[PDB]
Amino acid sequence: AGGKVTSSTGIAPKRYVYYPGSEELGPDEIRVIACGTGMPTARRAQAAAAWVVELGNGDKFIVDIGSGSMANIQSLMIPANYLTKIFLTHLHTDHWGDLVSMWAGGWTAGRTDPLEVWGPSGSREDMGTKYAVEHMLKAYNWDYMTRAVTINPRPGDINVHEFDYRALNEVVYQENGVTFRSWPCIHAGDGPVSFALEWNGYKVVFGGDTAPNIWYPEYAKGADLAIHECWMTSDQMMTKYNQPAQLALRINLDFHTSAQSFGQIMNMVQPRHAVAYHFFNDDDTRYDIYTGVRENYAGPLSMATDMMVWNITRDAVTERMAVSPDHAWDVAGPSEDLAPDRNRASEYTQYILDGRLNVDEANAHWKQEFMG
Amino acid sequence: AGGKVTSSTGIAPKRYVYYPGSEELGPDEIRVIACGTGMPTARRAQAAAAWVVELGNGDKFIVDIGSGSMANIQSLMIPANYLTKIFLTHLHTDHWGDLVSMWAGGWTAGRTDPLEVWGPSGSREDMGTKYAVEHMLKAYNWDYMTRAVTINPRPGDINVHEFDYRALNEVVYQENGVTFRSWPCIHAGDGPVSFALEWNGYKVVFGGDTAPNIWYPEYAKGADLAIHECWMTSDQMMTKYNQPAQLALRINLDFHTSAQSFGQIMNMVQPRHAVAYHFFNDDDTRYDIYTGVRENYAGPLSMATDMMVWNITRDAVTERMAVSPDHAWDVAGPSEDLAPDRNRASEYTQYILDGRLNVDEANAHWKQEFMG
Amino acid sequence: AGGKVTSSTGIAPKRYVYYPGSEELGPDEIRVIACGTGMPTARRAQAAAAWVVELGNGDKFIVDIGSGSMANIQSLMIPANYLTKIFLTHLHTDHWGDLVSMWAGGWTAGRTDPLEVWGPSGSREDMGTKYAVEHMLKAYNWDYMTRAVTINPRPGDINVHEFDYRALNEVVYQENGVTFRSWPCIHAGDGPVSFALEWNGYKVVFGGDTAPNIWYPEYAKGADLAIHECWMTSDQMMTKYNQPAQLALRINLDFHTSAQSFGQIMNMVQPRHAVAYHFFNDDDTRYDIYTGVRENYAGPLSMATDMMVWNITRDAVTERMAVSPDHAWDVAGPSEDLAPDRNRASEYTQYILDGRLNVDEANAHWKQEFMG
Amino acid sequence: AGGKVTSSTGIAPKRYVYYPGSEELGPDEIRVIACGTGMPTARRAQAAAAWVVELGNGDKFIVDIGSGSMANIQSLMIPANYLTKIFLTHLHTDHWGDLVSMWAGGWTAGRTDPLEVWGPSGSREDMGTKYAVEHMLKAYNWDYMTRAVTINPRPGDINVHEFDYRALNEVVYQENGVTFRSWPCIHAGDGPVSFALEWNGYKVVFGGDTAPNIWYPEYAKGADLAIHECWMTSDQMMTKYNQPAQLALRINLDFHTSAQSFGQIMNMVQPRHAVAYHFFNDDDTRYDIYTGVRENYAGPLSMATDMMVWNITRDAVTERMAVSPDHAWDVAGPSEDLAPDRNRASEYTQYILDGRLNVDEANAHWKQEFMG
Ligand SMILES: [Zn+2]
Ligand SMILES: [Zn+2]
Ligand SMILES: [Zn+2]
Ligand SMILES: [Zn+2]
Ligand SMILES: [Zn+2]
Ligand SMILES: [Zn+2]
Ligand SMILES: [Zn+2]
Ligand SMILES: [Zn+2]
Repeated sequence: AGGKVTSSTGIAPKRYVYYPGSEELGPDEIRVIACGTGMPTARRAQAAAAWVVELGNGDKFIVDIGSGSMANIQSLMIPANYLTKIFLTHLHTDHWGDLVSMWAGGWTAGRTDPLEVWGPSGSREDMGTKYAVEHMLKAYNWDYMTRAVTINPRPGDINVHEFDYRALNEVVYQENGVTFRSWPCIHAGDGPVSFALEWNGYKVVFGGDTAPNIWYPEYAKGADLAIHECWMTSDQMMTKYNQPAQLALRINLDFHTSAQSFGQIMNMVQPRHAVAYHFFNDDDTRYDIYTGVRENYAGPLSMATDMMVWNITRDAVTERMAVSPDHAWDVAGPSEDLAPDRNRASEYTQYILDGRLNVDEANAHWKQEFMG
Repeated sequence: AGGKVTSSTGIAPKRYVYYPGSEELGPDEIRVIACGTGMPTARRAQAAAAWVVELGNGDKFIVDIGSGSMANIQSLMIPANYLTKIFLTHLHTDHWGDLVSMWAGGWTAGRTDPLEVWGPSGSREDMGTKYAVEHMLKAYNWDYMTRAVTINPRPGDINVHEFDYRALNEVVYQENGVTFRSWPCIHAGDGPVSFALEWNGYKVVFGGDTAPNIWYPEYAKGADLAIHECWMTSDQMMTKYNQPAQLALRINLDFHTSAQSFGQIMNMVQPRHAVAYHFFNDDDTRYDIYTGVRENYAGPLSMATDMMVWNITRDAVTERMAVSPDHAWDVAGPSEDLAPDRNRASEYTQYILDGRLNVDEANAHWKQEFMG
Repeated sequence: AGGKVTSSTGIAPKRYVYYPGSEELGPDEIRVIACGTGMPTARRAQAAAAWVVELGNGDKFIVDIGSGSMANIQSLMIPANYLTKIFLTHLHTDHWGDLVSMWAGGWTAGRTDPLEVWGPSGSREDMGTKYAVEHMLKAYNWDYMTRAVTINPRPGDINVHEFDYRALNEVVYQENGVTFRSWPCIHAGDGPVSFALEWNGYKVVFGGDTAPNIWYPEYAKGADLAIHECWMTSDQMMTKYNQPAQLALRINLDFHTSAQSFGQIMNMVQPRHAVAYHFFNDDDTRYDIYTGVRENYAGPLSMATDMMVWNITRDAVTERMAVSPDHAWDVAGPSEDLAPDRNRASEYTQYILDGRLNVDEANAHWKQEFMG
Repeated sequence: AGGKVTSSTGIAPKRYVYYPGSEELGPDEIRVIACGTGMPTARRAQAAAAWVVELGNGDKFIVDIGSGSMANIQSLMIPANYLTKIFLTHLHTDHWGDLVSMWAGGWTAGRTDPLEVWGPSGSREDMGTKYAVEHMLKAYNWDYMTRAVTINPRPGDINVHEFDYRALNEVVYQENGVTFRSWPCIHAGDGPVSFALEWNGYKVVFGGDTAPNIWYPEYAKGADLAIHECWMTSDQMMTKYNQPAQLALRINLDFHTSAQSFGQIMNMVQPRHAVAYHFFNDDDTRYDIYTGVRENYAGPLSMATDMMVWNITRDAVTERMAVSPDHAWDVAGPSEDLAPDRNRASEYTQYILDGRLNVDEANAHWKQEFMG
């Protein structure tokens, strides 16, 4: 498996797994990594929805950042200043839960620009991304104010770009030859959308969560890589969540897209490669779901799980697994100093500061040796 | 290792590893489970700070619920109805970022009561826990309002019991034989605290985070299990983060509790069992840290890592590892069918519901089999 | 998922995963664990062929013991003395490579009786199991003679029971109500067999390796669990091993059991549950293999991987995953240590023993402590 | 951690973890990878002893290849043809058990030269390496003869280079500027040795198994990297193995090198870097072991676990962890395909070949698509 090794001290070429940080991206390539593929129920094996998209022009995007995903994203050895741009298909906790962790973690880890978030309005102010993000920041104001005492705060801001959820395949981002468009989904209530990213001839479709709708088939047409929700079977709804037969049946018809519906939709879309996700990918779930999709779609397919990666070039769409460090550490980028802000009041009172215990004796040993 | 196996078809007794869900609790026993031991920087091997405490009387508590920790908590096979009470030492994202995830995932998973959260206050309203949780609930307002359309809102509420962060060893909860007391910490700004849980003649202390202070050695005195921050060394600060010397030296004296200070602190407390946590536990960091500690403390000592477990009994404090499923699933409890509040208006508009794709034909085949 | 949890302090019942050591086996139940499911090529995710069978009368067998399987087998927390009987289907390294590690490690793990091994003859003496095992013992002469000086050597014998490979469904074992029959396979050269195991109404078939043959369909009919080889596709052969199309094609017609053949065979067998094994079980191989099998067979099917477990009952064959410890240990049994025979030659010379380093000093301190 | 990333589309330099196959080895550099560090008891976390050594001139060696190590070795993505040279410290199963798996597996994976094995003599013929490997090949004669029908048999040979175990730091290998030397150990009986590899001013010492002895401290002196056995504590011996107090005490005195002894030894040796191995490396064992060593040794130290890697250069010896695929595959090297031999009698008799099942019908669908 992999490319043929040509030399003893050389590098293994065309490696059968993706090792994050070890492969150059070419000018006419896209790399998409599934950093979370699962549910609102947590599990170590699948974080919640998150995709990282790296373009050969050097731009990098996050689409969705669900609870748990930060640990996958941080294992990619991408410096935090390259991952400042985040798109949210909707405001379920399992699609934006780890935004806080990107915001706060990315900032101790040396981001120097503000985060930029694109996401959808709702049917009124208090159901859209602008309201959501603004209150999150208040939610974590203790965290914000104490951190800002010691680190310039400009990177701790979040610039939100709220776009109209109702719009039909309209542009919501356009920069440096890259376009994002959105269109709506039908999912729990008004707000959710799907994105399409266009760049240098490629189209990548990030479906989000949805019951089957008429817009995705139209606007995802011809994607190089098309991602869509694909639910666990009604038989698995009974075994796993002990649901009555009637409610089990409805889930795969009213509330969610079934594997059979996914098959029809990808049959319509005709992409170079489809990707089913948002189901628990276990040894006793995955096969029936595959078979349901194959009822109606015959083309290249990926059954998504965490750390799956696609390389999109002219000639091919290649699925591999990424093998990344469990004991991850932040990795530094080329960015430099921002001089801390002198105009920040301490959030300590003298009362607390008087509580300090004397520990000079116990530390004098290591403290002495270290000062060489 | 473990108890002598005596039967061919029986059950291995007193197992060398803890299998969650497999052992009964007994009326004089406490079980403490580290569900996160890490840093604000995320990592598959270490979720951020979380602790689960199950008591002999059937009571359960989460102390801290940092980002990523839910996946570990979920692998315990404890029904969502039994973990409704959560205690926060401080408002840093790595000590309550997964609250939203408990709140949202638990509610979907049939939790029937509201979550209950105790946390400190700050030097003013916008720096304390009641303000944080209030704005957290607004942050996830879309999620709340849409889920509340098909599920009774009562489990979606969160009752916040704020307490004065300045109080010295005062009682903050008192129920069913169980007491918690708080005292202050010295950590980034006013607000952060430690807890001591007292029950049935047991005392268990949760340090949260702090620089060494005079309050912990006093009020933690003779704990069965005492938990305190223990930071990485200054040589490791220079190697892992590329800190210059002066700054690395100070991280361990002014901002954080060094291993040498932790030992001193535990030499004072004289507990049954001491736990160091809040450092990246790796094959190249851990040993120098345990050796800084032993300089000043020689009692029993745990170097915590995720899914480590302590059994408190009269005879001993026993450390084991937990071996849980990575492919976790929610596990049902006793609690009943609490019905939808049918007055709740839908959150869809007709403009969205109007885009449903027709998928009758595609689903006809499996619809028919499942019905018959 | 799993069974309804009924008390805070008690035990979760009918658990969705099998924790080895934590469940009783009932007088009318079979438990089959896959301890290896892989190939002649090694891999942490899949050891080579090995099967553990625990019967409700308290009998235990290993059918095959391929290279790498001991780590999985030793995670079952089964005492070494319960695992003395071993059936080999054939003599490829991936089916008996770990015999020696059972022999040696098991002996130090406690085993007190001889290992006992059943396996087939070949077309001449030097192609059979007696020759094989006897020469393996000579290969490890040094380890055996040196270990025997210190102990009674009885547990280091291996008694081999060779049976004719040509025989059609004849009994090779019959003890305590358990029967085993064998019949032939077509696989590399004369000698490999498949086993049927019968006890208390149940029938479990261990197919081993084989190109498709007339004996399996006949003698495997009506098995509770039928295990058979099921190969990787010809596309995957060209993709992963760079086979030119012609050779890739015949790999699936001449030499191995194709997925479609597997389906045809299990079609004729009509087991309660069929098991496919012996392929690399990766996110990018298993779907085309499953689909191959479903062309021709629609009864219950398992796609094996390591640590899969089947519980067999009158009412059901249930598939679970086992969750067992990676940091496994020797677990002590009832078996009691027997008296040696003061009559074996030492294997040291004095030239060697006169090289001992004087370490008295460096060991004095911890010595002093330990004599408490 | 790691080098600073300089570009969006570029490769992370000096990565904080080692991804096998991804790094060029410099002309004046050695890379040593621990592919097993455990015991004769099997465990997923710790294969039995195995070291892979890669030199900057393109030469590679395996020192020990114990049970279970092959899965780790195979994850390194080195073509079988580059790892034909194997050095055995001694003839315990946990040091050469997986030799049969290198032999068979690498042959079916396009190794085209014979394996070359160096190992010690014993006090008489039947306690040496030559005898041992001769009988290992006979033990697996069914596998050997059936394979040589279809694959050229040359690479199925093992040339054994036996050397005198008694020799005191004498060359046993010399080639292309690379020297291995051996000296005796005291372990179980006469035969075991330790090795030193010398090349290009570097010295790496592979301890093997031994009670403390006068030879290692003298001949390992000034090693760039030195490896020695470091046994579990006597207390851990009573907890984990239930050894009575006196038995547990002599184990660390007469039979093994205690951690305190390790430390004295390394204090004499003064290696640029020391490495302890051959203990179960667990959260509840490692710490006291490390404390043991530091009683007497203060220099750089690693506590070996599986997939740890050392880079040795002129400036530094760096420890890192290797992160490699669990789902491993053979990778092909540059070599010339070896044509078989037709003068090889089949190992099939017609009696078995007459048993083939016809499967043209079940296979006709996929057959047709695949041929076009
Ligand atoms: Zn959603
Ligand atoms: Zn979702
Ligand atoms: Zn904090
Ligand atoms: Zn913290
Ligand atoms: Zn075979
Ligand atoms: Zn095989
Ligand atoms: Zn040995
Ligand atoms: Zn050994």
